[PDB]
Amino acid sequence: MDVFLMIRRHKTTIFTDAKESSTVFELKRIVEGILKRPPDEQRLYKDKTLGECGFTSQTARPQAPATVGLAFRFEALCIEPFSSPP
Amino acid sequence: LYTETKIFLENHVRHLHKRVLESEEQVLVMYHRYWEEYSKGADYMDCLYRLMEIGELALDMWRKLMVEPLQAILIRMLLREIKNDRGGEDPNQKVIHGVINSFVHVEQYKKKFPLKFYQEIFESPFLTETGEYYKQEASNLLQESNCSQYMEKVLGRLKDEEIRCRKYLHPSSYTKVIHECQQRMVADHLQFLHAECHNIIRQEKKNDMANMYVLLRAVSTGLPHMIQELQNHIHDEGLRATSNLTQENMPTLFVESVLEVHGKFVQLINTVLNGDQHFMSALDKALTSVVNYREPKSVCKAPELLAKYCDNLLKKSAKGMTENEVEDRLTSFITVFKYIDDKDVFQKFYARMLAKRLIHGLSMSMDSEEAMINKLKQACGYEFTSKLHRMYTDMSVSADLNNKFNNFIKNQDLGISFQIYVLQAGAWPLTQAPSSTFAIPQELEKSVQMFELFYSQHFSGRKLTWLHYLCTGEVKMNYLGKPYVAMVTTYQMAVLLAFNNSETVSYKELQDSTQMNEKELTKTIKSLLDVKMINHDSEKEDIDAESSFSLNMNFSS
Amino acid sequence: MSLKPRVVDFDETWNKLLTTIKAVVMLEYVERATWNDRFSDIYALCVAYPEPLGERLYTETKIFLENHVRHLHKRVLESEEQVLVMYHRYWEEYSKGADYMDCLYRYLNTQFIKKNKLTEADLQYGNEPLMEIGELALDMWRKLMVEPLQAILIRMLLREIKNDRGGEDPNQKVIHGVINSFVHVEQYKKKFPLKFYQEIFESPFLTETGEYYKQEASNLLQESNCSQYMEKVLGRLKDEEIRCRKYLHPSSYTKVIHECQQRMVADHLQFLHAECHNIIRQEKKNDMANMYVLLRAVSTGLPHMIQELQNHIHDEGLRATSNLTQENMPTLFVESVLEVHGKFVQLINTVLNGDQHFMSALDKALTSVVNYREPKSVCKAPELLAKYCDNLLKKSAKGMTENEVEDRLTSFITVFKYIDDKDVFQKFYARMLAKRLIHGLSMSMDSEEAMINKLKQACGYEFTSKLHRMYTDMSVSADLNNKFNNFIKNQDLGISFQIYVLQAGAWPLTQAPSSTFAIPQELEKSVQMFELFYSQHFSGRKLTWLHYLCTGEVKMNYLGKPYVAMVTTYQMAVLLAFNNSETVSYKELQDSTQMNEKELTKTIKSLLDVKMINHDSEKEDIDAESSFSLNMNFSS
Amino acid sequence: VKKWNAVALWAWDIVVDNCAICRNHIMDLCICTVAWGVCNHAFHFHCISRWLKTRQVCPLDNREWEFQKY
Amino acid sequence: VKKWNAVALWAWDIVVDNCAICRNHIMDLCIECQCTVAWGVCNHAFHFHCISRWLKTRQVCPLDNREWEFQK
Amino acid sequence: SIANKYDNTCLMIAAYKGHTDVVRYLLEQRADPNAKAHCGATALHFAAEAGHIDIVKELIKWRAAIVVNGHGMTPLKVAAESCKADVVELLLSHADCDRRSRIEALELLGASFANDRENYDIIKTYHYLYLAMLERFQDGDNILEKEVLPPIHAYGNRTECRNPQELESIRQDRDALHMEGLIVRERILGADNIDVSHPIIYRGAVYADNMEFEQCIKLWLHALHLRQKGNRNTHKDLLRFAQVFSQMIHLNETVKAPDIECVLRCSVLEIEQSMNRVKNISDADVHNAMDNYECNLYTFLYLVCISTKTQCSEEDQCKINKQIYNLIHLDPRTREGFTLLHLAVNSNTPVDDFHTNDVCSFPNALVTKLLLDCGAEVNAVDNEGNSALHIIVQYNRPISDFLTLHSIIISLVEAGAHTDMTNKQNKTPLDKSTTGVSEILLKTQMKMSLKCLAARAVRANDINYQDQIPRTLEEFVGFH
Amino acid sequence: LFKESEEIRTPNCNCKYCSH
Amino acid sequence: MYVKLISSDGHEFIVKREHALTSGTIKAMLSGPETNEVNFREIPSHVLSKVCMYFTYKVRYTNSSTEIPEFPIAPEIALELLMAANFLDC
Ligand SMILES: [Zn+2]
Ligand SMILES: [Zn+2]
Ligand SMILES: [Zn+2]
Ligand SMILES: [Zn+2]
Ligand SMILES: [Zn+2]
Ligand SMILES: [Zn+2]
Ligand SMILES: [Zn+2]
Repeated sequence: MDVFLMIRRHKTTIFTDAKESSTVFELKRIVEGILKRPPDEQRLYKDKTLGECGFTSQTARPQAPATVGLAFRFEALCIEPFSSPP
Repeated sequence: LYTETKIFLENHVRHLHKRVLESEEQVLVMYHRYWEEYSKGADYMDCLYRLMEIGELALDMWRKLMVEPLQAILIRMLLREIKNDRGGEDPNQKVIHGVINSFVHVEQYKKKFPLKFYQEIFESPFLTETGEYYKQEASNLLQESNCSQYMEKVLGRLKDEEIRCRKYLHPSSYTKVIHECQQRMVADHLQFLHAECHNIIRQEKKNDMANMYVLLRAVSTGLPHMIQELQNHIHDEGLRATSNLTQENMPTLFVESVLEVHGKFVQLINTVLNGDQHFMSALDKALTSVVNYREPKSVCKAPELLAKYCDNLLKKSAKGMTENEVEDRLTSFITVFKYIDDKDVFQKFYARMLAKRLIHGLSMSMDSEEAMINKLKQACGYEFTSKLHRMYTDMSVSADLNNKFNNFIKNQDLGISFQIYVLQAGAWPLTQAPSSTFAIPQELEKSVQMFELFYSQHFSGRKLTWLHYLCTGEVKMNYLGKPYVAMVTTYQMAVLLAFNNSETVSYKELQDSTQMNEKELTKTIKSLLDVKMINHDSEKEDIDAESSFSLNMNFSS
Repeated sequence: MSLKPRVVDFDETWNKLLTTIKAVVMLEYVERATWNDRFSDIYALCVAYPEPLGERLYTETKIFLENHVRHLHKRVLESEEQVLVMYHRYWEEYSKGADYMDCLYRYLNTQFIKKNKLTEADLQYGNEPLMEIGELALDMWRKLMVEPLQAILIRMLLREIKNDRGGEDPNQKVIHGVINSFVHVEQYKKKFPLKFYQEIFESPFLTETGEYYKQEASNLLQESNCSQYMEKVLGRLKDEEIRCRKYLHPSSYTKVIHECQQRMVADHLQFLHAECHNIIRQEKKNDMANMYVLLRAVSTGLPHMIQELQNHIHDEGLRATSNLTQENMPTLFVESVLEVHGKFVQLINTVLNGDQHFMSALDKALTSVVNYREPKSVCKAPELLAKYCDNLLKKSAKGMTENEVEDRLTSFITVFKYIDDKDVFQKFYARMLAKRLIHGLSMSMDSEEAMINKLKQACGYEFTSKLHRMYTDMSVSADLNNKFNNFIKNQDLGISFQIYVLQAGAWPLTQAPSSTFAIPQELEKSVQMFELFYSQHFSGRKLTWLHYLCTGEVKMNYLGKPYVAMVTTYQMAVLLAFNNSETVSYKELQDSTQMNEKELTKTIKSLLDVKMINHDSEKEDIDAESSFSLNMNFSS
Repeated sequence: VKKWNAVALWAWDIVVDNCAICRNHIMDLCICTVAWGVCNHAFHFHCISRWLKTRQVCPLDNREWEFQKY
Repeated sequence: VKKWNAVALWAWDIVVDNCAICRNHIMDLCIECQCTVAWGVCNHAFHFHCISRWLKTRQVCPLDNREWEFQK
Repeated sequence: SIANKYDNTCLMIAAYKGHTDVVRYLLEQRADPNAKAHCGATALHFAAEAGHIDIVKELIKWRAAIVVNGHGMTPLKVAAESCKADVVELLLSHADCDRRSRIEALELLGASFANDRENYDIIKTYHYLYLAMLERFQDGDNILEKEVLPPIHAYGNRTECRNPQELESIRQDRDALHMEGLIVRERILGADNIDVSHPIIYRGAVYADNMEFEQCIKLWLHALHLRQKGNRNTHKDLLRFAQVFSQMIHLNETVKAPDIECVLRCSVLEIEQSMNRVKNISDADVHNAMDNYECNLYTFLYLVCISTKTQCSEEDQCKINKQIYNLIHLDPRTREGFTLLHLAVNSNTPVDDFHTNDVCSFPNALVTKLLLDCGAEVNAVDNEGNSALHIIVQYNRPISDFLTLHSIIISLVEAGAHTDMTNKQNKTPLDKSTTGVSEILLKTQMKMSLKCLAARAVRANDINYQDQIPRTLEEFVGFH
Repeated sequence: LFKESEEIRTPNCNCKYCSH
Repeated sequence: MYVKLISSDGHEFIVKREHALTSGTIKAMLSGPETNEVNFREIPSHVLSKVCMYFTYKVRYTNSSTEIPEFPIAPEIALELLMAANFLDC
């Protein structure tokens, strides 16, 4: 019912929260608002409702947000993984 | 010669009438100028000609052949100029006033109808059109404005048309103009601000009442409405001041509650309302109802607390407030004392409470007590405090009688100082008349003998009463290791007599000393047991003649 | 990272910090990357792994700040006529410098400075101690710049203010800033934050305040008139209360205004009480407003002014009632005293703001007016208030409407409160209620009830216990008289008696004679009729039957035309013995009258006054022998 | 013949009977016209005079005795 | 025996001799008993039996001329 | 003659009881009755103390000698102090005597009966003081004046009488005969290391019975000093000293002056210091002194109990607060931990002698508050590893004194109590607390940080802390 | 009702003033 | 109304203003002499991930009656489990 959302595109990473009832189109709009891009150049891509994708408040947590995934152009994903722990 | 002069006057009037009709839209100025010429010539020539006077006939001719024929035109001119002046346009004031004075002068000689022609030619249509203009203007203002600005503009206009009338109008018609404008302005809208007033009075905004009251006083029919409305308002506030008071400190706050409300509300009437009496009377009615209602469930508690309230000043109190400030609160207390519902209810309270004052010497100063007595007298007559005065004289005399007893002592032992108080039952209300008989102890047995000789030589046809139960005295118990002083009653002291000789005493003996019934003496010994000076030899609560009691050798007091 | 580095030579890394902090505390443009690197380096130092390095930093920064302050002071001093102007700018810079410096490094402020400190306990109970950076950087601006220039700056600032008593003001904000800096220097202290500002600024200011206005007041008073001086003073206090709002800390207005008061007015007060006599006497209005406002600051001002005002009323009270119209003793009196109390009420609310004290003065003022007047012996004043209440309630042609009389009784109460001995008033009022209503009604029943209603609430609730039932007593009169008529139905000259049922000890008629005139002769049927009806309805109570002094109308039948004239029980019965015989001997009446001769012949003498009989014996005194004859010519 | 007015003073029967100081008829009998004062106490006039010449104070409340009206 | 103060009332007896109801001394018993004594809030004193008799005959005070009452 | 450690020989203790039959054999056995004790007493001196005329008969038969002991008192004055007039009569009848001690003894003999606890006699007070005074004025040539002593607030500014006229005029006032006697004893026995405390306690106790609390306090105040000159423990005198205030303060007679309490506490300041200094003197022997030391510690609380109830201007507390911090900085160390803050909050069981009442209550709210108002160390830890909040949660009857239990926690979270602390075996404040309602208030006052319990994860792993952490942070590992 | 200190004399040190 | 955190590893996390204003030292840098700029040069990226998560935790689950869920800390912590708040005053 509430899922914390993680934006991974190359270096950048963006944090916030949204409701499952929201649609992909609204999240597209939020991304455009925060990054100043047109919707066509935006392409949302996980690895009417955010729950129609397979997400739940049980998997996603304020402290343990379920790993999600996104990308940007129509170039494929290029995500640098975090550093290895010592 | 007079008739021939009239003929030539007709001739010149005809000439001037032709000259006037020749004038195109210039009729007013030239006619006025020829009017002054005519008037001055008439003055000269009537001074020459000093059946009726030539001057009056000349004035009548002047009026008949110009004023009457040209009356429609001149009236239209006047109404147009008046409408212009209402619109801010400035006409020739000199011409207008001069023509008005011409109307005044033409019919001035005739004792009958001095301005009636003057009124009918101009005043009636003028008033009609002016009333119509105020009707239209007031409708326009009410359509697109609120009450306050409308009233302020009405006042400003009232002054402006007053100025204009003083510029032109005769002194007689100011009242008529004011009446007609008043009828036009308010006669149709004085019933809307009567409901709004309830919010205005609730708003408690100082300027709001003042802005409304300036003209609400002028209108008559509305005046009763606010008076009740204001009376209801303060009555609503008064009951609000009743609720927040607590029961524990009720006597002190009750005085403060009315004072805190009375003080702040009176100045409101003086400032905004010019301190009219009618509003003050309404306050008293509601406040009396506030006083009439009693927050404590006990009836007449407000008079009941009042005696205790006054007793605080009356009783010797640690940290005494300034006697000057005391006089101030006492004079303030008089203001409340009017609102009392029943004085005799308070009088009963005051008398009973006053009893303890000379019992225990609660009053710090005897003169302060006297001040109230004089203050009360000025309020409600002599008979209201007849006993309250004879009683005071009774105690002051006792000082000399004790000295006369001291003189009698010179005229003359228990070894113990004996004190005497002499009173009067009619002055001093003690309904408790003891029916039982008490045997006097040995020590007072001496005191009785000398008093009779003392009393006989000084007083005749008299009698004195001995109430022993009310007598109180402190007694120090000697046999205690640490001496202790405790106040005990005389009836106890009679019972206390048999404890010194024998520690354990049966109940039967003490009745012989008291010579009064054991059932009431049972409460006496029971009262002694609770003090625990003696410890009962029987654990039972009930006390009979058989039961004995053991003296407590180690009792501490 | 962020671990312990093995070695860091502060002798090497200190130079970057010394390069950047000097720039920072002078408000030049700094660079962000250097800004973060400086935090990095400070954390790196604050924990040096071989030996923690805490105090060297402290010492170096102290010395650096001290040198900077002195270097500023040297340029500050050698500048004439601009010393405070430049002081302003330098202070305004260094202030913000201090806060930015504190906000730069905090880790030292909170992990090595705090843990070794001195509590306020030992401070109260008691080597220079350790202390936080910001307040050190601020405090060092005391022991170097303020003390050596203290005298110069105080003198210059006082010169500026002294010139500012003139209309123009050289400058508005600079002096405000230099004054306000004194307070803010001592931001952190345990107690008495204002002690410095009070110690080094207040005293010269207050002492200089007095003399300027002392001299100005002298100059004004020596060549000014009382009203002129009174007007002049009010402006200057407002001027100074405006002035203090600029150049001072707000919490010192009170002492300044207070000193102005005690040096402007209170020391010239001997002059103000000198003219307080006249200004009241000419009844002038304007000076009241000024005189009242000015005194209340000093305590002793009011008492003399009140006592003077009161003595003015006492004259106007009596002179308004010097002489009275004999025709209108009740009317003229109440009308005069009523208005004087009216007019002086408006004055108090108009000008003196309705002080509670003044309204007390009026009450004692009039109690010397109404409660007594010197002539006409004593007690003449309180009695006549009845007569005004009598005729106002007597049947008056063109009688005032019920509304206006009602208000008339409401206005009557105000005069009532002043009369002292109300006891005599009751006795005079009761006698009236007797003779009014029995002889002839005067006003409607409700109106007569209205007066009783006010008195009941007015004073002494239930000393009007007497007379209260009287209104009810006549009310029930005819009502039961109907019940008497019912018995009359079951069982004469058309005569019915009033019921006279009313309490003893009230309604005072008294006048009990011994003779009692015996009984009427013409008829006795009347008496028994009452008793029979009365006995069954009333039992266990007495019978009074005061048959004398009982009014009754008579229809005499000796003339052709009977006439209506008042006749009393004693008199009319004597007339009845005259019906049969024109000439009657004296002794015959005494057999019938059974009453004292003086009053018998006094009633007969009453006959002679009306000339209704002719005495046969010439001498006016009548004995038993003397006879008398009927008056045939008499008509009524 | 047109109208009479009959007046008197009505009260209880046994509350007041005679003079308190001297139990005699209220008129011309004492062990005497009715006397009145400020305190308004009535006793036999001979008794009034004798008491006054013994004690000028009121017999009931020891107040001043002035002959008010009767 | 350390200290004693005397309080005394001064009055007379010649003023009142008998009950207004029982026609016998108020202190003494009522005519029926020769008892009990009652008091009203107007401080009028009569025998309780006298008061009860008068009240059952009439609910009027002998002196105050109102509804007779009991203070205690 | 072989004696004990205190040099009391066999025949020294024979005459102590008074059985002359044994002593009669001993002296006839050529035994010396003049052997000196540890102070220096002799059988005659014991006979002077004992006052048995029977034993002295054998002593005079065997020519016993006069010896002054270490206290500096003659046996002739000992009989005067022993209140044995008959033995005085015999020794005044003795062939060899010195008149110097006779006057000195008789003046003290007169002061002996006046100040006597049980055998007090005012007749012997005047009779023997007058006889001694006449011995001074027995000769006009030599005029002996009883030297006056400096006026004292304890003595009420009285000087020693010098003439019979003064003595004759003061026969009327019993206390004046009482009051003069103390000066005689003080003047004479001041040089001697001999106490005069017993008379002053008798005077105060009677004054305690006579409501003369003003005099008894001042009289004992000098008696406090009298104990000090003799280097004698005042704690027993202090033990009764506190109990005196314990009654009348409860009775609310007068609580006017706390500045005197400053003098009282300043007096016990060095006493506790000396008590602490005594602890420094001996280590094993102070085992029982610990309780007396604890008693002095208890008096502190009871003094605070009085200090809490009494109120005055802040300057008096400023005088009071100064020496408090001295106690604070001085070691409050107690066995099994339990410093004063520990002992102030817990059930303060060692209370008695009217202190087991409302004056000294176990929950004591304000006293714990005022201890923090003094500024003691909040985070002190017992050897058990217990904290300040480790004890307050361990409180029975939470409903009783509910406001007090709430009130203490209000201040304790302030001034730096570490919210959750574990020492030795794991003891979270939740764990130590056993009452749910109390734990609720603990939950209300929590404040969430990061490391304050995040570090606790490392104990679950327990990697090497040392040489991997800054210097100051190493304790946060230790705390958790 | 008011108690008194014991002041028990030590048998070994028989002198009153010297107490332990 | 947005702030950016940069690390030594090149990554750039962005969150809202208040979540950053939780700490003290962060406001210290932001108070020093449009999108603002902050640079931590001496820290890896793992700890910044965790610190952002804690910001979310504190802002959400403050002072709520419902039981607060636990935080799944990792095994390999060592230094940050102390220094995290000893340098970022958190
Ligand atoms: Zn007679
Ligand atoms: Zn009589
Ligand atoms: Zn009388
Ligand atoms: Zn009776
Ligand atoms: Zn009876
Ligand atoms: Zn009655
Ligand atoms: Zn922690």
